[PDB]
Parts: sequence; structure tokens; C-alpha cells
Amino acid sequence: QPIVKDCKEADLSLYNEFRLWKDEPTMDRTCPFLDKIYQEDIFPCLTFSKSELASAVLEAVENNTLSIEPVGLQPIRFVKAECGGPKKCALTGQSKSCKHRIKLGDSSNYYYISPFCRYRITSVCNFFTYIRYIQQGLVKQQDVDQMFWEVMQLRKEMSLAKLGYFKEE
Amino acid sequence: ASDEYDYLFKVVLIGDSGVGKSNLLSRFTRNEFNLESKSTIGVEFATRSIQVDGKTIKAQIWDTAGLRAITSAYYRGAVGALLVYDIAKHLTYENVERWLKELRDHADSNIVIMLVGNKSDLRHLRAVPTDEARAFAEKNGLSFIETSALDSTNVEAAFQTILTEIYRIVSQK
Ligand SMILES: Nc1nc2c(ncn2[C@@H]2O[C@H](COP(=O)(O)OP(=O)(O)NP(=O)(O)O)[C@@H](O)[C@H]2O)c(=O)[nH]1
Ligand SMILES: [Mg+2]
Repeated sequence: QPIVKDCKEADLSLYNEFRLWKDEPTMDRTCPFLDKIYQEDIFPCLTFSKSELASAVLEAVENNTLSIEPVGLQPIRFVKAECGGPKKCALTGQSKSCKHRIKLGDSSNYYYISPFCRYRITSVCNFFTYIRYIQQGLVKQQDVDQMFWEVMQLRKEMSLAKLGYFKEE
Repeated sequence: ASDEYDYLFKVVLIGDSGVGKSNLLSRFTRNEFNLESKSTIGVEFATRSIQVDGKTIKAQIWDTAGLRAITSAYYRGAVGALLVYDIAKHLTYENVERWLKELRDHADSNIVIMLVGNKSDLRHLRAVPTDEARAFAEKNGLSFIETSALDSTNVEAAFQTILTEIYRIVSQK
């Protein structure tokens, strides 16, 4: 077979956009930089079949009140359970092993989720936490092109997550 | 004429590399956080005076790299210890028992120990559910708290707990 070489080149529109967001950082939802990523990455990535739960989850993600906890085997459990279970995903509504549980407020009940949902959600969340690090003065040792390519990486992970391409450990 | 005190406690920081010991230290003493901090070279210490049930407590907080080292100068004279793991990396928590072993072989056996409990700010990446670390700590007699040196949560509370407790058990004897 012939050889294909993986290459990487900065799109100048996204790059100038990001550099002009970097020059004056904000978490404001209407800033072009975030708006685009909301439309192309975040919204499709948090789109699930039960969607009041999905929108609650999105709000939880941008409010940083969302928490993801691993749930281990347990023969007995107090039940007030919709919230799904180890049997079934509370987000997509289907029967799969759920090795994770989700909480919106903390200040909320748990919802079991498939590893896939966990992957999408954690993709989005990682993006948000990095962007929040940038918005504050926390990132001082990373060059601008480095920062840019980290944003590209996160958008990569979210893009793959969108289409059903995810990782499970 | 401050930096004048009543009692002086030496607390050491222990745990795997990358759990946030040095940032816990800087957050408590200098209220600084370092997102990009590298691994610690040699040993370091900083001081901060706080006030405890009316009696002056000045804390001399010790810090060193997580991963042979001349291990017994660091522990020597330590009246308190902060055993630190990363909430988002279970392996750091699994090595807690071994940090404990090395905590009382090469150090004092009535040293005050608190389980931490760090990077609580990473909620979506949580590896160690609170119940399991609290089970382990309660069962091992250790006090337990969850901190984020990044967003400052429970840092003051943690240090003040271990300090109040060391103070209290230096009030007894
Ligand atoms: N999200 C988050 N990151 C943290 C927190 N505390 C430390 N970190 C990050 O985790 C990494 C390790 O921190 P550091 O304080 O150097 O750990 P350490 O225990 O001193 N390591 P060493 O044992 O090698 O000296 C750094 O990237 C630091 O910014 C925290 O509360 N939250
Ligand atoms: Mg260090």
C-alpha cells in the first residue's frame, strides 16, 4: 500500500478568531469563538434522546456544577429512582453496562450513563475547563500556537465524540 | 514585632508526584497557584502564622518530590503530616497505604495525619468517590478532607484542621 502522512496546518479563520479571543478572553456565550464551537461541537455533542435531561446536563456543564463519578458493583442499593440504572443509560435510554453516574446540582440525584455519554460529556467539559483556564491568568507557559492547537485537539475529541467515535477504559 | 508566636508546628507534605502538594503549600502560605508547576527539586518549606483557639500557632510547612532519597531528614521532627492523593487518578490513592507505611517507619508514631483529597475542582474526571476515601481514612483513624488548590476550596480548612488537632494534642501532654 502507498504511504499517507499525517499533517497539521492551522486554518487561518479559526486561528485569527482564536487569537482575537486570546487577546481579550471571555466566557460570554455570544463571542464568535465560543459561538461557532457551540454550534458545531457542543450542541450536537450533548444532544441525547431524553433532552430535558440533556439540556439540564448542558447547563450543568457550563455552570460547572456537573459531576461524574464512577459507580462500582453493589448488590444492595437504597432506591428513590428516569435516573436509569446499572442496567440502562439515563440519557440515551438504552440497555448497556453503565460504569458511571452523573449529578447536575450536588444538590441533585444520580443518573446512570453509558461510557459513550461519559466520553462526549467529558469531551465538552475538558474543552470548557481549558477555555476557563485560558480566560483566567492560569496559563502562562504555553505559547499562543500551542494554546491554539490544544483548542483544536479538544474540538477534535468533541468532533469524534459527535459521530459516535469514543474511547472507553 | 510580629512573627512572634506561642507554639510552632512542623507539618510535612507527602503523596505521589503530581497530586498538588506544592500548590497546596503555595495556596496556604502565599495564596498562589501554579497551573504549570514542574516536579519539586530537593526539599522546601514555608511558614504561616494563624490563630488557634486563642493560642498562637505558626505553621512551618514542608514539601518535597513525590517519587533513593535521604528520606529521614524530611520526616525528622515532623509533628504533622499531609498525605496527599489526586481525586482524578486512582493510582495516587492506591499508593496512600504505602505513603502511610513510609510515614510511620521513618517517622513518629503519634504524628497527626490527614487524608487529602486534592484537585476536587475536576468534577467530571473524578476517579475516587468520596465514600471510599472516607471509608479508608475513618477505618485507618485518619482525618479526611477534599481540597482544590486551584480554586482554593478547603485548603485553609484542611491546614486549620490539622493545626487545631496538633495543637489540641500538644495541649494534652
Ligand atoms: N485541576 C487542578 N490541578 C491542580 C491542582 N493542584 C495542582 N494541580 C496541578 O497538578 C500538577 C502537579 O502539581 P504539583 O503541585 O507540582 O504537584 P506536586 O505534588 O508538587 N508534584 P511533585 O511531587 O513532583 O513535586 C500541576 O500541573 C498543577 O498545576 C488542583 O487543585 N486542581
Ligand atoms: Mg512539588
